Amino acid sequence: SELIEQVIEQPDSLIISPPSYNHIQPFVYLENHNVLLILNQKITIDLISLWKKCEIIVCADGGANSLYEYFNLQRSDYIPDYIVGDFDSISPDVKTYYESHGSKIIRQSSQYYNDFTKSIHCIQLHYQLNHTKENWFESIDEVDGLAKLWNGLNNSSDVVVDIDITIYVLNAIGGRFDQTVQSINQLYIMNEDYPKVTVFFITTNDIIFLLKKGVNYISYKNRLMFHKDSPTPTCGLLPLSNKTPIILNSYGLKYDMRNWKTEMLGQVSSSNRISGETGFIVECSDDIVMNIEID
Amino acid sequence: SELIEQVIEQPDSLIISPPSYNHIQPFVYLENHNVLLILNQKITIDLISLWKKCEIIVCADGGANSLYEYFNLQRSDYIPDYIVGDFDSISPDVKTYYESHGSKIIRQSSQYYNDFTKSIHCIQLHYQLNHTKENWFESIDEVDGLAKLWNGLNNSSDVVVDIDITIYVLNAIGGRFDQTVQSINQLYIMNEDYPKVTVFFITTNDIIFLLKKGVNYISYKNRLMFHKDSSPTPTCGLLPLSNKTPIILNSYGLKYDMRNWKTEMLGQVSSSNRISGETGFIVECSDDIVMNIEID
Ligand SMILES: Cc1ncc(C[n+]2csc(CCO)c2C)c(N)n1
Ligand SMILES: Cc1ncc(C[n+]2csc(CCO)c2C)c(N)n1
Ligand SMILES: [Mg+2]
Ligand SMILES: [Mg+2]
Ligand SMILES: [Mg+2]
Ligand SMILES: [Mg+2]
Repeated sequence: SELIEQVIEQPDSLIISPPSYNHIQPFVYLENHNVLLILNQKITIDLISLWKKCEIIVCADGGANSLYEYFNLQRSDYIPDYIVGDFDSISPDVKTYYESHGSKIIRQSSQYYNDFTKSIHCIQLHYQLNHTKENWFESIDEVDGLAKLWNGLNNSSDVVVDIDITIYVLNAIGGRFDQTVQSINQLYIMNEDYPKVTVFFITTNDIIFLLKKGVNYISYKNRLMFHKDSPTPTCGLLPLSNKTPIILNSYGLKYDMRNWKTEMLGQVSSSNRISGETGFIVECSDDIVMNIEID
Repeated sequence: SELIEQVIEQPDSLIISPPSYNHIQPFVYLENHNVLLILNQKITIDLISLWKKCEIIVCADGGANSLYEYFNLQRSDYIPDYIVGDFDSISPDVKTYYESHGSKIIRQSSQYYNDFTKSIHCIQLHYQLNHTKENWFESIDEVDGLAKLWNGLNNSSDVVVDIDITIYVLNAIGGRFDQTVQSINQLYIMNEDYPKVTVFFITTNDIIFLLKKGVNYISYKNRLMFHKDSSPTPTCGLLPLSNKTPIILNSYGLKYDMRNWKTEMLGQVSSSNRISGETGFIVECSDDIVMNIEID
């Protein structure tokens, strides 16, 4: 708390050279094992382009409707590998359609896990058991079998801890606020327990991800890739965990921070902008969420 | 930390008697110095009904476009009292329109406060100086005059700490994520600094407000006022988004009632909960905590 906090107003363009540090490339999809997780909300992004870059696609219940309604390109060319959840939102017509086309249906009635977490368990269990059994999900407990199987396969130590996964999550932010918060909560929890799983929330307004404790280097070919020709893209660093405060040091943002303490009920960097033409750096005393405006 | 955490599954309908405690009535606007603050996003709700119940209406920059574009039955009958911000989003056409109709224009170029906080300062200063001077905002510092004039006077001098205000904020949630978080951050900050100011974020999906440390009693005529007759009961969540953690919760009237239940980010968080109380419910918390309730 001794070091003086600083906020440096930088020029609109700067060249930041690469800094062990955490390297983040949020916009590769706009050019590891890629996964597309589709939650329940209208799909506005270029679904097709994202789909083509993913190994598996999972729909979280109502998310299947969102996928279905997007084509009304041939709908039959994009069948989700898995459809997971309590199914209190997916419509029979949509359910029938995809089931007849081969989607692996996994019903989980548990009222203690949401469609997002259930879908996440499905994804993790997939990369652990699918190469062994195509129907690994069959006959499992219909209440919370995924949850039990996941955090239970670790007791037998049959879990491959080494596998880099990138999960692109659609429709998880922006809707009901408690769902947005649970999604962020899971983002933090998942990094704590599964640091090799990288999650990107792609929304209508921005891309949201997690900066890891320590140095983070975020790169991209150029800002034009995600910001059509404001002259510069906006961003924010959001201290939403139970670890507070967070000490930030950035290099490449319009309002660069040095030994700047951030915390909810304190100062929070919002409406910041990106000056780095090819990348920027953010060092943090603990994991922290970052959002970057897209288009 | 010793008491056992409990989650009690309750029937879909329960009768909760009132509890000394914080009484919250989030839906009276569907059923007091009311203020309507409009940020920049398309207006989906029944604007006119809310406007009618508000004493003052403020547009945060682009929020003026949102108000203007809403009438695309007479736009001229709804002129905002103030239009505040750096004005990078408001369009000249809209700006000229309301200007000519008497809206009080308060430009603040400061790049260290957003349109929301600037609008909040304007609202607080209004209830302090407006009754004494109609054009109190004139000639103030155009960079951060509102910010300096407020807290710079919020010190035992002219301020009148006794003033109950209810601010209804539109378009503050659901847009760019950093704006959503800054809004929630301010929600927390405002309560500790200005406890008599009650804020309600009205979004396309729910109403969001703050539960105060201690006992909270949320009441309404019936769940029908905010939940049209797939799901029989309205959804809700208790979100621990402050730097005070963990929060111990004790609820009476939710579908999944909590007892001695510790909530925190990176821990367990109550989401997709539901309201069983027919006329209200109780939530006791060890510290302020955010609550959202589905509106449909
Ligand atoms: C670390 C840091 N983050 C953001 C801002 C300023 N930012 C916050 S509000 C606003 C104006 C919005 O109309 C801007 C540009 C800063 N100064 N320092
Ligand atoms: C305190 C508390 N809050 C929420 C839930 C359960 N809730 C969380 S996920 C889910 C199912 C969503 O499809 C439900 C109902 C609980 N059990 N206890
Ligand atoms: Mg569901
Ligand atoms: Mg579920
Ligand atoms: Mg503005
Ligand atoms: Mg501003």
